[PDB]
Amino acid sequence: GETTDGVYRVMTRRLLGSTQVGVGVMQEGVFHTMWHVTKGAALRSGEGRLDPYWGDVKQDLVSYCGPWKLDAAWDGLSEVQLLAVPPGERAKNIQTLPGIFKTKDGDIGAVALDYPAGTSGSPILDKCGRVIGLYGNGVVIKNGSYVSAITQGKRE
Amino acid sequence: DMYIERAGDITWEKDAEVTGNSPRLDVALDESGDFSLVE
Ligand SMILES: CN(C)Cc1nc(CNc2cc(Cl)cc(C(=O)NC(C)(C)CO)c2)cs1
Repeated sequence: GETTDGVYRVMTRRLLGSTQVGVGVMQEGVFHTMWHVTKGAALRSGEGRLDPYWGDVKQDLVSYCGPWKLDAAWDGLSEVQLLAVPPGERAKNIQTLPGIFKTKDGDIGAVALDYPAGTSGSPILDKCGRVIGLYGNGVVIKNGSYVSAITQGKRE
Repeated sequence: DMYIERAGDITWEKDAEVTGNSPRLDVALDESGDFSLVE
């Protein structure tokens, strides 16, 4: 299978034609996506198979082939880029200054950008190109617009 | 049955389209991973 670092589309044939159900990040031989994209199912890369290794429905994260690798963090100050990968459209960077999810357990960065649900799993980058989390789990606000957490896993 | 296709490199791109606001929101997180607005 293709183990090259980078951003990937997650596709299903189970519906009409080929449908993009989301996006993930290949890094250090591990595929990283959101749980709601795959529901923990196996994946194909060519005629290689990726099996789930870790996941958590509450964090809404899942790693394939190995443990979660992405440990970079929003610094709470600087702008970031959503590397958006929309269905049937080219990878596009969209630069933004994150907002905040205030929770009983702590503050999380949030990015306010509207894309189809199939863009779930698109990585969020710091100025050094490091993935500080994945886009696609969040809320709809008093306007009808989407706001996503910067969702990051833990490394061990 | 689900498959992956490469879409690109993970790079910061000088002079990308700069957009979006920065809302400060009060949210709850349930056991099922659903965020919701508190007020
Ligand atoms: C609650 N978690 C645990 C499971 C689920 N989370 C989702 C969220 N999907 C999603 C992702 C993204 Cl990146 C955008 C949208 C979205 O609706 N965006 C517009 C512009 C408002 C409409 O296209 C929806 C699905 S199930």
